[PDB]
Amino acid sequence: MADKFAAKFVSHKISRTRWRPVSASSLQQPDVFATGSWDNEENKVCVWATSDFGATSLDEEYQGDPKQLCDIKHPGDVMDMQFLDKERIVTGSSTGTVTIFRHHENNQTLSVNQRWEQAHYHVGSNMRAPCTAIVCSSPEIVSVGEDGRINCFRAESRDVLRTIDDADSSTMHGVTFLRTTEILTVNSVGQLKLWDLRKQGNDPTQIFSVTGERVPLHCVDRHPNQQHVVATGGQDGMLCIWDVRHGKMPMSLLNAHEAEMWEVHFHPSNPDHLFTCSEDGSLWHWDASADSEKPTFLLGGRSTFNISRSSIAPPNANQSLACAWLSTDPTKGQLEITNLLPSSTLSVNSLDVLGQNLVCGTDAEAIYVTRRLFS
Amino acid sequence: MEELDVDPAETPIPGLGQQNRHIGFSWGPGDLLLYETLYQKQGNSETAARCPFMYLVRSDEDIYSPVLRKLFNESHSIFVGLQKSAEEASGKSRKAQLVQVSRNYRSVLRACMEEMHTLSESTRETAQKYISQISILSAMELSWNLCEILFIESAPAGPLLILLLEWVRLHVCEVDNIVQDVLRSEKPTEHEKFWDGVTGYVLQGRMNEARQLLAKEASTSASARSMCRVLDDLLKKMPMLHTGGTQTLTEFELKWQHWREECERHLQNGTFSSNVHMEAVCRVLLGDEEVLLEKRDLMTTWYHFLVSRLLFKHPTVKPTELHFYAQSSLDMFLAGDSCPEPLDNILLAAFEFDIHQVIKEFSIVSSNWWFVAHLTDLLDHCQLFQAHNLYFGANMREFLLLDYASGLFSHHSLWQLGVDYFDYCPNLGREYLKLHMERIPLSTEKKALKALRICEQRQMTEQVRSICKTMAMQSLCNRRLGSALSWSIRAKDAAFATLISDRFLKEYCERGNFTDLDLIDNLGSAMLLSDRLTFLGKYREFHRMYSQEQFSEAASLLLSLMTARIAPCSFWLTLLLDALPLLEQKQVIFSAEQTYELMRCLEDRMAAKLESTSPDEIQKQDSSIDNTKVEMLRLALARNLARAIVTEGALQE
Amino acid sequence: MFVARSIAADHKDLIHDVSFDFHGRRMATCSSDQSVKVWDKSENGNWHCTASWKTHSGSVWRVTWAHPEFGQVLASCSFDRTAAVWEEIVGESNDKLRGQSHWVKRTTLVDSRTSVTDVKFAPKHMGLMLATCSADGVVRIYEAPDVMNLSQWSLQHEISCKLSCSCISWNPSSSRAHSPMIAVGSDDSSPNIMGKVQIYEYNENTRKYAKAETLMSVSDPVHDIAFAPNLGRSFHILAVATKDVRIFTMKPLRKELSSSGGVTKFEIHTVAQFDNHNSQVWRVSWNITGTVLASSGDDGTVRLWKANYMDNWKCIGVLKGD
Repeated sequence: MADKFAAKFVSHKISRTRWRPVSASSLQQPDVFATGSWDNEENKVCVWATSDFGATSLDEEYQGDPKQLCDIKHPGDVMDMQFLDKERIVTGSSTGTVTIFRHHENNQTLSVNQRWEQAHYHVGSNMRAPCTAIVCSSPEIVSVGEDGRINCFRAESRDVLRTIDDADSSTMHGVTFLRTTEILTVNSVGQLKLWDLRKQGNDPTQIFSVTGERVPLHCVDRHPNQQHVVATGGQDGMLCIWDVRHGKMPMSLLNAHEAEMWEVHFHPSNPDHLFTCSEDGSLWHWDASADSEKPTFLLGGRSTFNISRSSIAPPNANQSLACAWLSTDPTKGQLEITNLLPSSTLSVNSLDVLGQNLVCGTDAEAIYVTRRLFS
Repeated sequence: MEELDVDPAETPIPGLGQQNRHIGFSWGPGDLLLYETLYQKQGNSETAARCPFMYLVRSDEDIYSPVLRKLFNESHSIFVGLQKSAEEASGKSRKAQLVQVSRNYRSVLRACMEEMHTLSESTRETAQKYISQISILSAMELSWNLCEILFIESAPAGPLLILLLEWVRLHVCEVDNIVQDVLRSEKPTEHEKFWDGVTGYVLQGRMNEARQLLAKEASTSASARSMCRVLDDLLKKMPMLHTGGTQTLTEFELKWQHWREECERHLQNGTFSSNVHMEAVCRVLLGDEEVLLEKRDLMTTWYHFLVSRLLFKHPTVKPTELHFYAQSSLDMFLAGDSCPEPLDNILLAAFEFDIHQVIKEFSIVSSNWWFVAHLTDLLDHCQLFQAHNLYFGANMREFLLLDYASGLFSHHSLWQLGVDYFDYCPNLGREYLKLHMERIPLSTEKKALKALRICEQRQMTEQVRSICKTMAMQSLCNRRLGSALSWSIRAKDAAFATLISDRFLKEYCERGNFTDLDLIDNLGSAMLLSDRLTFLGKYREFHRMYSQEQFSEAASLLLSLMTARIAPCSFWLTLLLDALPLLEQKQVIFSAEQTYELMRCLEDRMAAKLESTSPDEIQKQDSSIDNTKVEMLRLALARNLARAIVTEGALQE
Repeated sequence: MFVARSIAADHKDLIHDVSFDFHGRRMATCSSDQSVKVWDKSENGNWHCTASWKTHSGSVWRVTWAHPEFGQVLASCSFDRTAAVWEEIVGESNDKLRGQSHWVKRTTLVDSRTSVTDVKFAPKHMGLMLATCSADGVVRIYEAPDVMNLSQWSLQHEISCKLSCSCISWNPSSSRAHSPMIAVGSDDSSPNIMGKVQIYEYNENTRKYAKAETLMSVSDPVHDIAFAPNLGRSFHILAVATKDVRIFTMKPLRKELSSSGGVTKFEIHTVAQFDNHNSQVWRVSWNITGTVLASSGDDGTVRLWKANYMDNWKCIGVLKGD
């Protein structure tokens, strides 16, 4: 399984990795990705191509090293990165700046397309605060920061469209779109918060948390086809699954990592698969597809074994399309869990998955790429 | 150590000290800050030129090289792999494993040099810096490979010369370049360097490749063909040692002597007298020192000349004799105005079997402890160091690993590797790790959480407290009170939690609302860290109960916060004002007894205000707003008391 | 090869001191021009003046950073007989006052009767304490009881040295087995005064600093002194800048249980004496590990000193300004 990833040493730590979005009408595989750096004397955003040199040999091991196409200097650490579209990359900075870069494919260059230099700052001191996470729904951009603020931008608007001041009294670590006008945020006090961006107030619509001791939540992702299903990762390395319609508590809590979980992502086109990365140097693939064997109604077979776990579930919810991630049946939810990287990397800070391709970035100053995720 | 009678290497700093200005300096964790100072104001010039430049002198530029960053990460993986494996293998299996570990280090050096070479061709302005780094890495790999042969493989007489021929071949490539150019010619036998290619292959012990070139000459020259056949036969018959033969060194020496007598007989018979180049090759096969020195330019180095001399005069050389031949080869090869280079001293010390002198010379020549730290660690696993503690309580291995790891801690991305090096330092590693962990620049919460995990795994409770206190203070400076409070609670700093709690109460008095509600609501058992944090959390629980319309429970909690004296005296007005909406409700919420307790708390505060007021501050506008608030409170308390007495009296029938 | 870098300090007169912050990303400079300047290191490794202000009514002799746990705090001392404490207010000063305004003078310590020649924050495990030494032959130790209110500083201790004080060094040892210690140097030019370095130890029973030792071999004027950081040594190391560089080891003798209130006696050895400056030595500074000493002198050089594994100290480098 170690033979699935091409490793590229790049001589700087990688904070973020994202695939360039492909057209849904193209049979084209993603061949271009972007990376952000952190904790370097000069931080940068880089664009990379995976090499396709035409191995018409079904039997040669893939040694296609990623090639840097171009780069641009980034003020402070790249705290988060997303593609807004095929040509535009959005970044959150440790300086509190949100920046849109444009990639010019014709000359392989990056340029600043737009910038908000005071997106994040502490009220009263006007001191800059880190922009910790960003999410894109073209042309809309949302950012969150250590100042506990939520900012809404449009890529063509020079001004911030809306700020939610004092949205949190704590650091927000992650943000995702629940819907076109609803976002989820995660914070340093172990809360998942739902926001309606059209609501004129600064209060969240809903607040979710674990029972008992609360640990920081670092990452959040939303199931692509099932908007009510959310995954989060936190400081204790735990994977939490939520139904944001059903209660304020997680539906499942899974031991995923031995240290801080940095990213969680559902597979965009095959959401029976989920991926997580951690400070412990691991990259996990979670497979929930084992229950997709259509119930072939046949035949009977007895046997008993007891193991105790407490769940109080009332016995009347219709068999509507059980999300594999919400299955509570210990006889049916066989999650297959695979570590994708060899043992002993430094921190795996970021992952992204598109089609058959996965990229991740590490504190080992290395990028890992596979193009045969499920082979 | 006698104090080094070596003048300290002067580092000239361009532009510093122009104009009789005094130099100020400040030591950083691995950098020296330098700035110009005017140390003596004799004269009121308000136009004294601002110090326009601050210089940062870095001792280790190599730590910042993107390519050497790969060297440090791959070498760390090899190092940690070696330390974990130290318990598992005995005898011959261990030696083969240590040679494999040595080869893994050399493979990383070679891969870094190949990458630097490809980068140097692409970029003209940085090419010179890559060329100097490639030269240093080549000298490291050269000397490491020699140390692998002499110390780790401990090569005996016989195999030793085979490994030294392979060593020269891996590090001296000029003969192959000459032969490639000769072979690209339309007529290789008419090429000026043709015989240099033949002679160069013979000097390297490459008899088969020399014979392939001679076969071309035998095809072209009908007159030379008889002599080429004799020389081809001499080269073909040359005895070679093989690393798996049943042949004794004595049986080899006898065959080698007989072959040498065959070469000498052909020379004495004048067999080659019509071709000076074939005669020269035959004199090289006899180990003729004059002809070997005439071919200096093909060998380029005294250690290639050494190995050529060993091949043709001393093919059964013992390890104990190598230094004598090395010294003699250096002296003969350098017998003009050329001084030995620092690399020559290193290689001579290696041939002397003086590991301490090899380490010392590399510690002087190298900017970076990488070579000496990893070579010494690998040689310590060979049991070549006696357990002599230096006068400072560490052994030489631990000393070099501590300084190397300290070097890695200076760099913003490599400090994590330095942690694992300190864990394999048994005497001082833990104390060095504590000291360096407290000095890490915490620029981001992500970096602080990584440092905390490392400290928590190693039970470093003081460093965990120090890091959390630093992050709490940084968050406080950034006006993030909730983040500051969370970090103060994690530090278990009750005094700092009190100071942050007083700022939340002050911000509430100024704004009427809390900025970070969700964190205060989730304090749980951490609320008990200080009386002021206890008050803040319970006062927030009151506002939550009030928002949930639980007015009786909220009223009882608010009263308990005043009577328990956990509220700061400055905040008692605000608490009494927050009781006003509950006192004015249509339903009696406060009992007659509870209303008397509230009246007592109001009067206790009015008494305290009369005692704190020295007579001269009665005249600034804040006194009237407070008095109106107190009159409203007295009226609300009297109205609640009158209702409470009527309702309680009506329930006692 | 050490690369010297000139920084245009733009001071109008002689610079007396340079102090780095705990992270080595900022430096403070002080001058005869009565000013302190702060300089920030950019990502490209360049130095930029980020603040410059007049602090004192005379030459500023020393500047020191507090430990970052107490925030961004500077102390300066002067010929005007005062020490001043400054706090950096990190906040959104609206983007028009980037020139001078984020450093606020919190206090001025005025108890000294003559020039305050040196000023040093204590090790963080002792709290927010500031020692000052004056040419009046007194060391004064102040404490800020509240880190949130740096305007208040209480005089905790007064130490009479009976010699003109030129420099001070806290013993940075966090070992609870060692009472807090201060070394004090004297620039007194009198040849009849032997012992121009005095060591004071805090005596818990008396709640006072008591004179533990006097380095009788140091008869020449002392320009600077530095205790080496103690990373697990059972002994202290003290550097002394005078006509030469001196390095002393101080091994605490086990308190015989019979002296129910004595100062710790030390077995003191001179482990190095270096005349290689051929001139007066003005400054001495240890690396963070206490293993390499830097010294500067009238020869216009900075010299680096290190012990080998046999405790033999040697000059390992010489840096010269162009």
